[PDB]
Amino acid sequence: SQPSTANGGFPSVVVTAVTATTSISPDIESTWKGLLAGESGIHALEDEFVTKWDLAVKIGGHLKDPVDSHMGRLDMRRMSYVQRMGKLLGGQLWESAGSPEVDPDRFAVVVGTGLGGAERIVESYDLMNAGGPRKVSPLAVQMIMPNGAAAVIGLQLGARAGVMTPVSAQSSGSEAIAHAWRQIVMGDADVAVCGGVEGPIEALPIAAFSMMRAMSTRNDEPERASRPFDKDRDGFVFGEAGALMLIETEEHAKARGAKPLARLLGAGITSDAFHMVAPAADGVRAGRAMTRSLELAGLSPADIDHVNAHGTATPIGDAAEANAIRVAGCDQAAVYAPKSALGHSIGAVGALESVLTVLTLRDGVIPPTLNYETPDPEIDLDVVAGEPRYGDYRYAVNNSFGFGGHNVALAFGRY
Amino acid sequence: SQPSTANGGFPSVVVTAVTATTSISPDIESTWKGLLAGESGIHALEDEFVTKWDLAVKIGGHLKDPVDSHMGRLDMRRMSYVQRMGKLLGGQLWESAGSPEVDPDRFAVVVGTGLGGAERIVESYDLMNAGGPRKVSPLAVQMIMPNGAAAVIGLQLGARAGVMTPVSAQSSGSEAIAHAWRQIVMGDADVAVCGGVEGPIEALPIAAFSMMRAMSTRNDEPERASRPFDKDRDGFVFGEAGALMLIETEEHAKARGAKPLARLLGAGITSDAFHMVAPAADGVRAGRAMTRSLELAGLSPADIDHVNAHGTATPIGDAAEANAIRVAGCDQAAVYAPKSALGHSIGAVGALESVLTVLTLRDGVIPPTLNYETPDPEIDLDVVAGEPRYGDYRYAVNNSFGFGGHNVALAFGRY
Ligand SMILES: CCCCCCCCCCCCCCCC(=O)O[C@H](COC(=O)CCCCCCCC[C@H](C)CCCCCCCC)COP(=O)(O)O
Ligand SMILES: CCCCCCCCCCCCCCCC(=O)O[C@H](COC(=O)CCCCCCCC[C@H](C)CCCCCCCC)COP(=O)(O)O
Ligand SMILES: C=C/C(C)=C/[C@@]1(C)SC(=O)C(CCCCN=[N+]=[N-])=C1O
Ligand SMILES: C=C/C(C)=C/[C@@]1(C)SC(=O)C(CCCCN=[N+]=[N-])=C1O
Ligand SMILES: [K+]
Ligand SMILES: [K+]
Repeated sequence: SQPSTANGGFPSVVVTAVTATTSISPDIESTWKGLLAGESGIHALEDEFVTKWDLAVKIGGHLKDPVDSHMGRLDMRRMSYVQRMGKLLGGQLWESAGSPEVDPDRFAVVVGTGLGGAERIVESYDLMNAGGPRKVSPLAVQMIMPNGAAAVIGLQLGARAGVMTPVSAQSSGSEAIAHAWRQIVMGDADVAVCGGVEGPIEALPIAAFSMMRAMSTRNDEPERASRPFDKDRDGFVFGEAGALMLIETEEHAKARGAKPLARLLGAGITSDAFHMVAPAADGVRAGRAMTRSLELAGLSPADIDHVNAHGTATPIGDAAEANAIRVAGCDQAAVYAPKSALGHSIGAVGALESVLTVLTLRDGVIPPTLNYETPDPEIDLDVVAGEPRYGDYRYAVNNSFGFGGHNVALAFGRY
Repeated sequence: SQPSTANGGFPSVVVTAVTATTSISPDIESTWKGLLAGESGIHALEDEFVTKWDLAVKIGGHLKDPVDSHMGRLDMRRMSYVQRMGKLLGGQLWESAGSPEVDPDRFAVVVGTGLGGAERIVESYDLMNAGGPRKVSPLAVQMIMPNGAAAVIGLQLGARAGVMTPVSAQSSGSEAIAHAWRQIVMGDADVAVCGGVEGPIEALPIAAFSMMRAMSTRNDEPERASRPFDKDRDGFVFGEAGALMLIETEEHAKARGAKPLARLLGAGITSDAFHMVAPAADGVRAGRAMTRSLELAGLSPADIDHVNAHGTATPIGDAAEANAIRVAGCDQAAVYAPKSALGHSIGAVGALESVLTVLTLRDGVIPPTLNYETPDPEIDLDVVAGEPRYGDYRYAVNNSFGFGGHNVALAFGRY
């Protein structure tokens, strides 16, 4: 029989610190308390750009505390936005972990993002068109490259056991934590900072996603717009975020006196080979990512108390995910869809939701899924709604999926 | 004692097909013959953009056979360039493999790239500036996303065991092969298509890299410009490429009667935590990636016959790599630097050089490193030059490094 976390074939990996910035709060513990209290981060957008272009979408969640309020003159000129978010969160995470001195040669970083420093592409383009090739910054390459945010964090914190950036669109932040877990269990690292970062809401990203016709335009009631698993859902809402966690072997954590928040037990990654921007309706490969995380953890489907759904509030996305949860045998788990309150942050969002899954285990509580008002018969799931649901949750799976047909499931356990 | 390939703790993984397009030829077997004969793909750039912008760099290698001569007009509008390259190479590779019918649920794709569909970002930007948000293509997101090429190949070939895109700048194409090897040995796939693709030489990328002051400007003698490990080297030269290989367990290859070209034995990934765009002068972490690939292969450095150097021909880059090769105990091996003839293709280049490494082992021959005329005493390496060198090569390491401080080494063996 093959190695699992349960049979001791893989070393035990624990989560020992988490950090996130969201549309509710810069403080992840305050985001968590706000979720439990039924708070939404989704508001009318007041940006000039909305009026300038008369955008059909006029709602979204900007960060409560803008990243650039924390950035000095040189950081504004030498990093792209996702790099600035990565530096800010990396520093916060390391402080939260008690600023440990670790062996850099056993310390990895794995941070996903959906796109990278794209604003610096269009700035460089305009600069060159206006003034020629000598107007392009010598730092343009290193700001633009999508591994840029990960590399910033690796340099900031001193990681020498690998710095990796997987990109898989809306699953990138979960996929990064999966690859960090693989790097540890394969013996290449003992500690890893991992998660996802993403840019802010801006006109051109809203335009591009709007022409796919999958965004909510419930502009008169922003907080009611994101309705994952609800019968009247009508597309997703942007909500800014970035999120990192620190994971390490249990023996490394114990040696330094760190108190684990949860266990990261297993990771499954599959793909649909179905359609570029629609999930397979049958949920089969997505369900197999969940199953694979269980096999690696040493769990059975009946052990899973909780699923943190990718739950984007698109009609076809939530339906496919409900089928995937059935395929995995996890459809008696209690389900939360955090995008109901925090919206969608693309490359960051699977990291953010993995951090929420950790807090559910730590605190034995699931926040209500907002806007869940009319159960949908196609979606036969136990969606937590109305008020928090408390329980002694032992094991949970966090789901994330991405354009391209990427499926990533992470299996966490209570510590 | 940890698993290794030699001790059977990992399954045997073989390379069973390769495909590449380069500045010398669209046909990898012709490229290889051309390399052996001392041919270079690097010429004067005749593009009008060179004179338009008066670019300081007026040399490079465009593909001998442009991707778009093979593309229908629908793909020209609805795929990014790296997606079109991935479709072209993925189809060619599958035909070369005998178009096998594999279990899709055991078939993964891992393809790296330095940036993704970035020309569609500037196009969407211009369209919106000119005509408003409803002029953005409904296909823009799926063309732009940097996972787009890997996803096109996953859908084209039917890969359901995961589609991954590692981004690590100039090491992405080797990093992809490392991750595909890890995925098979961890039991998540039995067969994988892997490698790297990258865009073409164009004015803005030239401007951006040239402003970093590390490119060769030997414009009057284009084929003499790229001189890795030469005492008179004066920086790197772009040479377009894309490359993919098919790897699978030896059992899977034997069952379908595929003849292997080589063995993929081990992979090591580390990071410098030194500087964003200069390698660590000591070569210590880069050397450790080499050592890690040997630990996983079950080899010692005294086993290594051949190193395929990253060898970009920058003064500091080649010096650091020579130190790395010493740190790893690999400095008695025969060294080849293919960028001397094919130039640098960023995200594709490590995949291309992995394919060349396979060919060396298959054919018992190393091509000459072009332009290698004056040995540099700080480089005390056995650089192959003048003539191809025939030998009974059994084990080789392919090196690739990337902005960010990424180090990737792959250990290959003769079949
Ligand atoms: C939760 C939101 C998620 C959206 C994610 C989209 C990806 C974001 C990409 C990076 C955005 C960074 C923006 C930071 C700087 C900033 O904001 O600068 C504004 C001025 O606008 C700009 O420069 C806009 C620049 C546009 C850059 C190109 C965007 C291309 C978007 C694509 C066409 C569509 C999205 C593709 C996603 C692919 C991957 C995921 C499937 C304030 O200027 P000022 O006050 O400082 O003067
Ligand atoms: C081996 C070279 C490697 C360099 C690659 C660098 C990155 C590649 C990025 C993608 C490039 C794809 C270009 C394909 C389309 C094409 O060819 O269109 C031309 C017309 O020009 C354009 O639209 C070019 C517009 C440029 C797009 C933005 C590029 C941004 C470059 C960054 C500012 C600098 C490089 C960043 C690298 C980061 C990652 C690696 C560290 C023919 O047009 P036509 O004859 O069909 O009319
Ligand atoms: C293969 C396509 C997939 C998995 C599509 C999904 C379900 S994954 C996902 O995040 C969405 C929501 C729409 C796009 C959200 N993007 N943003 N932000 C989907 O429709
Ligand atoms: C951390 C920085 C590193 C590894 C830089 C290296 C050695 S990696 C690499 O390919 C180069 C050459 C310069 C850039 C070439 N890029 N392109 N094309 C370097 O200088
Ligand atoms: K989730
Ligand atoms: K190489």
